[PDB]
Amino acid sequence: IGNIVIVTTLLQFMFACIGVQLFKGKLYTCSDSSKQTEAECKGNYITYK
Amino acid sequence: PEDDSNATNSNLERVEYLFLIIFTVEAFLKVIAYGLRNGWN
Amino acid sequence: RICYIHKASLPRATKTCVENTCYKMFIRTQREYISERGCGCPTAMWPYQTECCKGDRCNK
Amino acid sequence: LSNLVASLLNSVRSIASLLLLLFLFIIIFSLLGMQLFGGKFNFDEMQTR
Amino acid sequence: LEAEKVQAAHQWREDFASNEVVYYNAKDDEPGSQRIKPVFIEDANFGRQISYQHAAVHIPTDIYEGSTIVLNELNWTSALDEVFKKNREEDPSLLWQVFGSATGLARYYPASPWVKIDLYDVRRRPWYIQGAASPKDMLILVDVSGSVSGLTLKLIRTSVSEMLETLSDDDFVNVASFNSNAQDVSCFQHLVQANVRNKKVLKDAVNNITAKGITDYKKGFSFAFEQLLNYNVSRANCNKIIMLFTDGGEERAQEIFNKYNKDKKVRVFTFSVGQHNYDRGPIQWMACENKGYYYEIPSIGAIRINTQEYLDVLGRPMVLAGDKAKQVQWTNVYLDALELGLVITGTLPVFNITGQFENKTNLKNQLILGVMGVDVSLEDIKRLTP
Amino acid sequence: KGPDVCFDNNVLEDYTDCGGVSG
Ligand SMILES: *[C@@H]1O[C@H](CO)[C@@H](O[C@@H]2O[C@H](CO)[C@@H](O[C@@H]3O[C@H](CO)[C@@H](O[C@@H]4O[C@H](CO)[C@@H](O)[C@H](O)[C@H]4NC(C)=O)[C@H](O)[C@H]3NC(C)=O)[C@H](O)[C@H]2NC(C)=O)[C@H](O)[C@H]1NC(C)=O
Ligand SMILES: *[C@@H]1O[C@H](CO)[C@@H](O[C@@H]2O[C@H](CO)[C@@H](O[C@@H]3O[C@H](CO)[C@@H](O)[C@H](O)[C@H]3NC(C)=O)[C@H](O)[C@H]2NC(C)=O)[C@H](O)[C@H]1NC(C)=O
Ligand SMILES: *[C@@H]1O[C@H](CO)[C@@H](O[C@@H]2O[C@H](CO)[C@@H](O)[C@H](O)[C@H]2NC(C)=O)[C@H](O)[C@H]1NC(C)=O
Ligand SMILES: [Ca+2]
Repeated sequence: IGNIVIVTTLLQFMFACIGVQLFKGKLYTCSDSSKQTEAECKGNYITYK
Repeated sequence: PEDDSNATNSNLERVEYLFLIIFTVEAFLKVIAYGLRNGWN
Repeated sequence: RICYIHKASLPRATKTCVENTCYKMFIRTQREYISERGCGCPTAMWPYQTECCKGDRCNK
Repeated sequence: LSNLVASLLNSVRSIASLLLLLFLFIIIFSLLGMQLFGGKFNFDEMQTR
Repeated sequence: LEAEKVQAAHQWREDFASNEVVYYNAKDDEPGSQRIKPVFIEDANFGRQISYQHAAVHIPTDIYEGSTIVLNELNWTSALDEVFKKNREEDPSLLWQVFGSATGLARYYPASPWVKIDLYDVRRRPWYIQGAASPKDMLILVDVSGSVSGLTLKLIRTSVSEMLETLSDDDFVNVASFNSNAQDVSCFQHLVQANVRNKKVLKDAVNNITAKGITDYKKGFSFAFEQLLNYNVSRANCNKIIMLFTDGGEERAQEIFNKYNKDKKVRVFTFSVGQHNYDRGPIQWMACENKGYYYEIPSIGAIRINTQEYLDVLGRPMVLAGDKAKQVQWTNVYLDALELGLVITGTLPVFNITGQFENKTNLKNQLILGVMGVDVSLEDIKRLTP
Repeated sequence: KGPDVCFDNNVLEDYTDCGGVSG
């Protein structure tokens, strides 16, 4: 079954490259939903229980 | 939620009325053509 | 210059360094522990993150 | 490996039929779920589903 | 006068690691800004420890110091301290002199440490709001259709209540709602003086609304336009605004706006509350044709900031007035945040007059830098009436 | 008796900056 394993690994690598192109550096977030940059997302903010 | 709607729904109601009219006079033709045994019919 | 520096991970010992940017390295889930400190704005691998600064001994 | 691809391309018609029946099943159950739980997953919890 | 002429001479910068600003942060026991340790001797008049050598700065807990906006404001608001001392030396009985900045930070003299969680914001204080704009005739429209049920309904209820906290006794307000039918939420049926008692009735009635029905913007806006044209009761005869709290939709209602305000005598402010996938294009359109603004409140943390930014728009005609708008105003009797008893506060807005020699930019000069203010205690007035 | 001052509807006002034109 090494051949099937190798083919699956190749397909996984190709899909990983496609995903890197799609979502590179886009999956970042801030605890405060009102700030959309690293510089803005600094300091403290008020949350409600 | 809670009985809200818009214009597209207001149109889809009438389109569904038309669809109901079509699948009625097409079941009538087959009903009064061969007198409901097959599962699909 | 002397923003907390290191190359390894366990002892957290200083090193020679330059440049006005110094950073912190930590796991995203384990936020309240800095794994590695140095200078520049390097790219983490997994599951680490980088938070860079502008002045000496900003990373703390 | 190439024999597998040849067989896949030979049976692609039945493959498409089988994949279309599954899509029809998913569409039917999606419509039923939209009818049953449409606009109802709106409770007073702070987090949105 | 000194705040206006110093801001013009300010050169906007982008780094502060080399040039650290020196200031005393009131809420304390950091690279980019150096802090001071004052002497804090005890003094009369005030009931706390004060320092006559510099002016303290209060930054709200949700506003990050060290930002480019805050650090630049902390630089040009350092020449005020040499004017603070000259006023105190000329009038030894001078109480708190403060500068409420539009950024959010308040700089007051003399320096004293700040008074659970701190929720103080200078831009929401009655003395700041009364000097940032003229009296208004607010009329809140609340979308109580079915689509707002759930989380976005309790955000609307909180936002409306938080908006009513920005109205003084000179402003007249009323709250309405619409779902295929427009009606008042309370027993008032017309604009009321919006004092403490009247606002509590509206706050009680807003919390008791249920979301159910079909949205209809034409009937909701016709009701609002017909309530701002009463002229049968006591009103403010000033700024006439409509605040629409909704989620989204596809109706623009251009025929209502083309019929009720063809000359655009009424500003329309629109709010989009909650997280949803409804269209916001019509919502933003009503805020641009009518001389208003569009605001977004996605969570409970954005309620406080977005419900006080409409005063920036309302202050545009005040800035263009010139020196005619520089009239000293005195607020109602209230209790000082830094415990000092019952006080009344003077008020004078500050304009951004950079590039006034050429008069060419006029891009951010339509807003006010902030509000000036000096406190007068009631014990001072009681001493003049033996 | 309300205030005698009133500042609104200035012709020179820009009002071209809403919250939707940018986004
Ligand atoms: C009083 O009014 C004057 C003008 O009438 C105002 O001074 C102006 O301040 C702005 C900063 O807010 C300067 O803008 C310069 O140019 C751009 C535009 O912001 C900036 O570059 C980026 O801008 C984005 C905004 O989209 C920002 O997020 C980013 O951080 C900026 N920097 C980057 C990407 O590196 C410049 O940084 C900024 N500064 C420069 C070029 O030095 C205007 O140039 C200023 N106008 C004048 C005539 O000086 C002043 O702030 C007002 N008073 C107060 C208290 O706000
Ligand atoms: C905004 O940030 C800075 C923080 O202090 C201030 O910039 C400093 O202003 C000083 C006074 O203008 C300068 O000192 C003198 O500057 C004049 C220039 O005309 C020269 O004589 C000399 O450079 C200097 N005189 C001396 C040393 O005897 C500082 O040099 C200057 N600092 C920098 C880094 O430029 C601004 O004043 C401040 N703005 C306000 C309103 O306070
Ligand atoms: C006060 O409100 C009324 C009702 O909205 C306005 O209209 C008048 O209504 C009364 C009672 O029906 C009648 O006098 C007339 O039918 C209406 N017109 C006039 C000129 O009175 C009324 O205009 C408003 N203002 C005043 C000063 O009454
Ligand atoms: Ca609706």
